[PDB]
Amino acid sequence: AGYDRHITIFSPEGRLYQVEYAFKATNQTNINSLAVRGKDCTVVISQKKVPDKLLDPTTVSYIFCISRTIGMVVNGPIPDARNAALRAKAEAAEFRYKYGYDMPCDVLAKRMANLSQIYTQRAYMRPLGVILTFVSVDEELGPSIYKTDPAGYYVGYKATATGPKQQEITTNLENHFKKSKIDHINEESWEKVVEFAITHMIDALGTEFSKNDLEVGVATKDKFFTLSAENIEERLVAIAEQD
Amino acid sequence: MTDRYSFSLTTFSPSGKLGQIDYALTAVKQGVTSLGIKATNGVVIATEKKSSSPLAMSETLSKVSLLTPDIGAVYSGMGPDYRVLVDKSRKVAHTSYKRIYGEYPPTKLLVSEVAKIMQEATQSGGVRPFGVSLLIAGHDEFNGFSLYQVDPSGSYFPWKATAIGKGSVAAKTFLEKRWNDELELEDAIHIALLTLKESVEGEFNGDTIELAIIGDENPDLLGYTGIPTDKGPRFRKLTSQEINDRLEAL
Amino acid sequence: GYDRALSIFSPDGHIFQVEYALEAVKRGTCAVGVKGKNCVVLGCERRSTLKLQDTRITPSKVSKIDSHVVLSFSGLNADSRILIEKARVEAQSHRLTLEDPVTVEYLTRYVAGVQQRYTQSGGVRPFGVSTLIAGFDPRDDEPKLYQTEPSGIYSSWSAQTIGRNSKTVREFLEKNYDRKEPPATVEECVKLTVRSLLEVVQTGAKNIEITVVKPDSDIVALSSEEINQYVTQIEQEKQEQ
Amino acid sequence: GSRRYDSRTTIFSPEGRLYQVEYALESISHAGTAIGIMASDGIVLAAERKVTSTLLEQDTSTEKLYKLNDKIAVAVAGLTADAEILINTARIHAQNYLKTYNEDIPVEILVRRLSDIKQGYTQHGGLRPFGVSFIYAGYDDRYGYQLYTSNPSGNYTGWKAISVGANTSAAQTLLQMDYKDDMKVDDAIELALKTLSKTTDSSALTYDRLEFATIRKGANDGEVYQKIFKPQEIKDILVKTGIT
Amino acid sequence: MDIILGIRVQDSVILASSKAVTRGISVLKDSDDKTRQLSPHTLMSFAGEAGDTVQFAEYIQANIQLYSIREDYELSPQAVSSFVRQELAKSIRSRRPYQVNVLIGGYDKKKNKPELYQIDYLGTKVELPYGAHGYSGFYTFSLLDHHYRPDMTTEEGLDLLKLCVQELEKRMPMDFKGVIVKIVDKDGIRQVDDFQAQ
Amino acid sequence: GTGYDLSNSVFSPDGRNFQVEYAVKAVENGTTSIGIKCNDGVVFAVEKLITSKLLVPQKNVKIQVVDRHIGCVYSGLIPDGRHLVNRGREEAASFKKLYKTPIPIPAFADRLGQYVQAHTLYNSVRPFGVSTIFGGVDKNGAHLYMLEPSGSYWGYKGAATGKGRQSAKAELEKLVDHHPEGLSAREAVKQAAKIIYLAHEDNKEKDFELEISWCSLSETNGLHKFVKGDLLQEAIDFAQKEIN
Amino acid sequence: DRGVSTFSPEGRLFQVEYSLEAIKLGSTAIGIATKEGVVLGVEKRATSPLLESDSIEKIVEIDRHIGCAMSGLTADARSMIEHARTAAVTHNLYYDEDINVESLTQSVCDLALRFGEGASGEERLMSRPFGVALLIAGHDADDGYQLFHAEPSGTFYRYNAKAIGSGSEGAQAELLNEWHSSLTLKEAELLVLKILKQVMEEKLDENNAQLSCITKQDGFKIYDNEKTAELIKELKEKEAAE
Amino acid sequence: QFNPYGDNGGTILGIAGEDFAVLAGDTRNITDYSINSRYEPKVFDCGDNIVMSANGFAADGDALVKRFKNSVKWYHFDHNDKKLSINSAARNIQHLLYGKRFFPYYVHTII
Amino acid sequence: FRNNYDGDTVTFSPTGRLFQVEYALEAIKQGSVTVGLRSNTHAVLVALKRNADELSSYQKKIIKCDEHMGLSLAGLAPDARVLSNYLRQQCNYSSLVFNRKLAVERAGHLLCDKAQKNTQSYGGRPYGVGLLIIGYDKSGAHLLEFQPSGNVTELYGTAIGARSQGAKTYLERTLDTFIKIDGNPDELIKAGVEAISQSLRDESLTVDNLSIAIVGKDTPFTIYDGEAVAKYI
Repeated sequence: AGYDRHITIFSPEGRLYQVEYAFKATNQTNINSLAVRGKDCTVVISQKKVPDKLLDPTTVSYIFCISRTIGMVVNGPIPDARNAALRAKAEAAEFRYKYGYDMPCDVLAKRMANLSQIYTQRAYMRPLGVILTFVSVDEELGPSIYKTDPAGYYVGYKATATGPKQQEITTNLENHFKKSKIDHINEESWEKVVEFAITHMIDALGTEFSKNDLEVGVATKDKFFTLSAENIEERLVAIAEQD
Repeated sequence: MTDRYSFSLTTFSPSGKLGQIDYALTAVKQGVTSLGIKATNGVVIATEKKSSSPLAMSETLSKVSLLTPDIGAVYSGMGPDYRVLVDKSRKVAHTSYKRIYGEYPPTKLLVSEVAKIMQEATQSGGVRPFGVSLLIAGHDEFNGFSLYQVDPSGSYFPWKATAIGKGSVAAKTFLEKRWNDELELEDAIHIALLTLKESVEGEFNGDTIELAIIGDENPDLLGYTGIPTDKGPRFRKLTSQEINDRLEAL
Repeated sequence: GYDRALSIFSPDGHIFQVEYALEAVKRGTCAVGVKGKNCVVLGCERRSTLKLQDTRITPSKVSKIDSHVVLSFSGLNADSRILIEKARVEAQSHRLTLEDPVTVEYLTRYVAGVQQRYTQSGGVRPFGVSTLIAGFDPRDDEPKLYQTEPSGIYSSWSAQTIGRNSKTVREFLEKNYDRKEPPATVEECVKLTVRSLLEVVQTGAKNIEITVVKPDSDIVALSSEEINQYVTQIEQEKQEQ
Repeated sequence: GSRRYDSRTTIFSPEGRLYQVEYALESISHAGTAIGIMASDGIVLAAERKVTSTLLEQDTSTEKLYKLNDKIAVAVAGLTADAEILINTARIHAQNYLKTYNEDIPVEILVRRLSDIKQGYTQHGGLRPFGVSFIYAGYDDRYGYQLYTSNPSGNYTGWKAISVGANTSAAQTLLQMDYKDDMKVDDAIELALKTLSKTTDSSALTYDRLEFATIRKGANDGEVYQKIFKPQEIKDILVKTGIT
Repeated sequence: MDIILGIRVQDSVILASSKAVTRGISVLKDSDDKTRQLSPHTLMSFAGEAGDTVQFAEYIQANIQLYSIREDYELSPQAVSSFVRQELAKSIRSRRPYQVNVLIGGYDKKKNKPELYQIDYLGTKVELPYGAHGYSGFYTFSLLDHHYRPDMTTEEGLDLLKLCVQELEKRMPMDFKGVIVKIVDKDGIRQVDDFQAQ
Repeated sequence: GTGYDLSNSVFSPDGRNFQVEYAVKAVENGTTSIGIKCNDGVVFAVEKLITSKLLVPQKNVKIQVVDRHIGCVYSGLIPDGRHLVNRGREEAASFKKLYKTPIPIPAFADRLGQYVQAHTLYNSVRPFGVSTIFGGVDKNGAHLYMLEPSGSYWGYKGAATGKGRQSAKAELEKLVDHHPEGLSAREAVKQAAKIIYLAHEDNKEKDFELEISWCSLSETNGLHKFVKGDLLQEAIDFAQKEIN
Repeated sequence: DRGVSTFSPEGRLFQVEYSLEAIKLGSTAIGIATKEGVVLGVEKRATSPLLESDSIEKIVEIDRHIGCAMSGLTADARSMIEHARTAAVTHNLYYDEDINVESLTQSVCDLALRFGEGASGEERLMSRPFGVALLIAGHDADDGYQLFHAEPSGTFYRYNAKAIGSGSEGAQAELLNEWHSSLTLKEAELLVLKILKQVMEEKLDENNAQLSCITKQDGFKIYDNEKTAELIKELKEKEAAE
Repeated sequence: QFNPYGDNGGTILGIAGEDFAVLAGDTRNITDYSINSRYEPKVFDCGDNIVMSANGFAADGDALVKRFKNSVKWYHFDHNDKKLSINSAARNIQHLLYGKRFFPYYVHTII
Repeated sequence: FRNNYDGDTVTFSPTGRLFQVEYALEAIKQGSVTVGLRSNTHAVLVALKRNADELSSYQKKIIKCDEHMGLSLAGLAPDARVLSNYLRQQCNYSSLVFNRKLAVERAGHLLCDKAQKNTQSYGGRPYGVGLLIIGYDKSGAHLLEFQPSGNVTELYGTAIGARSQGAKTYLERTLDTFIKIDGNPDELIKAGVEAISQSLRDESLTVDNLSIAIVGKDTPFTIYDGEAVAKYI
């Protein structure tokens, strides 16, 4: 009777607590992230917090390279994040082999979302405590952002934010778009779109960042890559010379 | 590993109730309203696109899906469940029919196949029922136009018009008033938009609404020409613009 | 897939599922079997919870396994079928491989085995059934009567009964059946049977069915009248005193 | 492990009962009433459509009467979805018999298989039983017109007249009151409608809430014929038998 | 091959089957009954591959007896032959197919008519007034085609048959050691124990 | 409610997985073991408690090798540790068989990670009761890693787990600061023997036995090897000295 | 509930322990070994006068030189005896010799713990342990006359005399005194008969009790009613003799 | 095509005395017209006073002897180091051989 | 508490314990004492055999796995048969495939890994038996102690079972002495018998209750029972 809270079956209210608690787990890392679309690029920013001195900072990341074109940032525990990453990478490699063309960001999101939907219905699979944000510059849809959650839900966004302070980040962005009247950052270069991202991340969170406080990924026509502490610093120095 | 959940997760309670199915239904009542109206020359299914974030792009998510070129579906309840159900539906229409007979299945039969898939999730080992109810509308040369409703139990029934989800009770009542056996498709679309209005709180426009119809054949939407007997799909999803133009004569 | 151990031991050394299976038997209609000096008779009662049935088609209680052996039972009807089918199949298979019909004891040992197996196998519950198997071994005239239960245990009886109120009718039989001199007549044997059933049937001309088995595959089920006649000659025995 | 959430749908109660079957039946007892009456020259199947609306399309609806064969049909009481799974396997079974022997499947043979399927979900597999009860009305050249019934338990029996679903107790009593062996199909048809009419939880017994079927031997032929009445045919008969 | 003959007269079916059993250089038996009773009013004769022959017949027998016990009824001759065809047709595409040919003679107690069915190892089934498997027909069909009449008596039948068996003893190369004859009618199956000089 | 800690793959209302957390307890209760990443390789060391004079000295080796270039050491349930190494050996063998090149250390880390994470997805399995420090030298230098029962793992400069894990972390952190330019293999061996002696204070009751292994490009040729004989006794002295 | 292969805090397997309980309720069974052969006796225990007492088989032949007696849920013992007979026969086929009594026993015991719902070690398919014990008696050229007690636990012991079933504890205590290495077969016969009589609720006759033995010369034989009756009589006389 | 069989020549002899027995064999192993070895033992002591030799195709012959010796080993484990009688060994060897009835050990074995 | 975490082995307690395994471990303490010790030339096993009645026999405690390896048990007799049989196969496999005697240390690893499999997967149960393995291989004489938890250890000597702590102290005490009993098996055995007697209480070791096994340099693993062990009582 009360075990409707331990496995993925309905509660009398028509709810799935385990899915809810999975969502809870996504914040374990206490890290926020956001993504935005440029005129022809897509950027994802995520906080990076490496407090232990014994850690090799370079081996710490929640941004993944799924394919030459798809990049994925994860909000949730690293072990589940890595399980998801590996799967998506496999799903992408396979898709190319079978259908003859690179798997589109939205399709990979759907496929991953469906996989999640299953853990929601089958009782022996637990959901993954993660929220996956996929980004790229689709050869058909252009800059793309698609995120999926432990519920098996997913959708595309103009821009998006995820983490403990998701709301603060979101409304900041909402505002900016209500203003600009367009569904993207009208910028030709990605360096500028990245700067826009870091800037609004700062405004919304009311925090300043050093080069080791962030993690950045950029998706362009036929290539997704991540920035280095230095690539970042350069970007940080730039916004500083505007304030 | 190895799924050891070989037993039923939905069983009979002493009162004769099948809990999980009941709960599933509950989950459906919580869902956003969606409806269907059958006219003499067409059917219409519609629902509200309850964007879950102003940053989301409502179009990237469709609640009204084409199953075959003459069958459409809409739901109320759990989106993810409905999504996989739509893929299974589109596939079963092929594997269990088009691949045997060389023609798409007739509405009642596809609906029946979908229903079976759900029924199984009600008795098979280690799973929970689907938390959704569907409204499938289609047309086939021998049965004409039809509209069906499929529940988490696997039950289904034919309707002239109906609604499910949040405001089903109210909406169903408004339909019983305005419906008759002499409606033309445009009328059903009109009644459709009117009915949906009551259920919608905030913005009501071609961007917050999703509506499709099963009507005439769309040769212009076929993609090729040269085969007389192939005239085009009867299923057509209205555009944001098409919706708004209508909202003006609302 | 499903292999949960449904029949297991409890502290006191019991296997409740098998015991509860026996409970199902107690609730079933009564069945009795008495062997004569050259025949065996089986009788079963007919419930009355509802009456408007079609006796022509409604499955009867005494089933033929082979032309010389029959099986009646008390307990769940759905369950009995599975046992009857398996028994009938094993019967033909035995003829096919050994070139000789099964002995009554063998057909019994087989049915009993199937039941026992369902008490120590995963994912299955025991048959809520007890059976009476009777007939004549091939080319033999010594009547055979055996009984089996959910546990899988079995043995032979001069006369026996199972089902509701079996306690009663057994008592009757224990003080109405002499091994020294068993019913030397099919008639006097079918009489003792109907007499024993009447102790519990509470006047049931149509509530009582009988089947007589004679040596060499001679099995026939009596009709209401034939039976109703026995009932009559019996109620007079009472009044005439 | 998983044992923790295993309901154990196939076990005996201390009284030797099968919980799920019992409960399944309890479920069936709330389903629209279904009646089957067997006359000397035919059989009648009548069922009450549970839950209806002005909008519910009736010409296209068939929630209780399904044709299995050309000579067998069933009336359902319980989960429609569960029913269909069983219905379909039955239809296959009839065709396999025909493909093997070149003879239509005898009515009991089909009923025993379907019942056996049910019996199974009762003894193994850890699955829930089918929440369905069937009234089989069919005809064969060995027992002529037959009327059967099977429930979640996997047991089946033959009847002259019977009902399944809601208010069976009341319906049974009424049939056991006016049924006579010499009855003619039309007499049975009339008795059937009367019984429902008196056991309905509804206000009046209208056609839109009914499904009807008859397996008679159209004298002008020499062969038997199944007929599932259409909305208008039910509407007509309703007026004639005096229920208007 | 062996002689498997069948002829359906007015009120019965007659089955004649050679008695010889040869294994290479030696004739092992001269009293072999190439028959199996599937039910009180249904008899099946057979010929073909060494092991398969009986293995198939007995397998069919077992199954028809099981159907009888279970339904407490005797399947029509037509139904039995259909079952038998289905089985051979399966064997034809199996790993190791039964190489058997059969004649099924039965009396339909419901139709009250005798019936003869011919079925080969491929599952080719046909109903006939008279028939035979192997080469037997090559010498006998001309005789039957000529003298056969639908209303013949069981006695006339056995005569036209004796006539056929003589042609076989005259023109056929092998010594089949005579035939064993059997009649299936409204009363069942019986063996004409005196055909060695009838 | 409660009981969110009896089944392995269950999320508690606050998003945790207690079974994994309880696994960690078994780890913390284990012997202390560490890893130091030097400028061209890695060093591994572990505490071996002398439960009694009866244990043959130097005989119950704890550190294991994977392939020829990887070293593994763990704290917690030893058998669970061996099990994990066996999988690692299979994992590395499979990889080499197809790609020819011996498995890169980072790739190896994820193989173990994915495997250990797998034992937190079902209730039919128990999570691993060990934390594992492992690493080696490959095409891109040295790599040191530590894997948690949760499946989590990261790259480290220095790593410690077990009973005396705090002392170790303290001492390791010091090294990091006092050597911003790197530590040598030879030096990490000494520094490792010291940290173990220091961390042995949180278990100062039972006498212990030190065990060290290393994988240095210049000292071992990139192949994992056990520090024995003189270089060993030498580090034992450097430690025995600085502990007084 | 709780796994069928779980350990108690005392280090015992629950299902096995409970198994042993059902056995205590079983009909008495006794075995005595003597350099002249081994005797096996059992308590029929008919649950009614209408039950033909000789259709009660609680002493069966494994092989010509091996027999056994059972106590507990006797239906459970059917497959155990099948395995046992097949083992004895198979060994002969593969080695052209008789199976040693101990090996036969070890073989039966090996099925004992083959139960569970998915126990890691092979494919133990059997939902519960057996609810019956056995006294395996036989003779072989290696260790001559032998008596074995095999339990659902999977273990077995060799005894000179052993009693299992409802009357055991008392009967065993008795045996402890009555038995001596110089017993004769006949002596053993009476002793078994006597102890059965003492623990049996029923007045021991040749219909609710059965005797049998196994000797090198004639192997395993089950005494027919007449033969036992006389031994019973012969016993009453010797007893009332003092 | 691939032929799984070969011939290594050799010849063996077994003679039984009243209270003794002998098993002999040349020690030459060959392949066609070439000598593989002038000394390659072919007769083996398998314990329990049993000598054996599987002559013909050496790969098969070695396989068999090895398999039999192992059978003796387990016979001791299972039956308390009980001596395996020659007759029993013979029956056991029969099963070893017939076990590969449809892809035999191409050897003529004598014990 | 414990009640909620000891239903199987796939469950950790709040403190990181595995009760089902701990319970299994108990079965050993409840078993009959057995001792093991070795010098540089030999490895010895001494065991106290237990009986049921005085009409029954004494349970064998020592099993031979190969000509150079064997063990003694304490706990579930069946499990010891299962494990010793698996150890026999491994010894056998090493010989057939590699013509190599299985190293005692290696056997120890295999046992460990096998035991561990029944402590992490649903359905299985830990083995409820302790084992003392002795063997002479390429690196001399060895003694291993096997625990159902999977922990296998190499020692100079040890003991398991009831009152075992007695002998273990005696050995831990005599160590420097017996470890040097090379080239004299009879002594090593007397040293083993003296150790095991430090765990007696109920009775004194008799001829049909004492079980001794030995293996060494030029000594195939051999067992002594009855009169065979008379010269040591």
